[PDB]
Amino acid sequence: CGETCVGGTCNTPGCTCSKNKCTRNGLPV
Repeated sequence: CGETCVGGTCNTPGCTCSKNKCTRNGLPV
């Protein structure tokens, strides 16, 4: 996803907030 979660939130659809990065089912894309 590449994006960052500004408080456990991610703009990228289906991207879960992770270590300063949004992940698609774990994939930090």
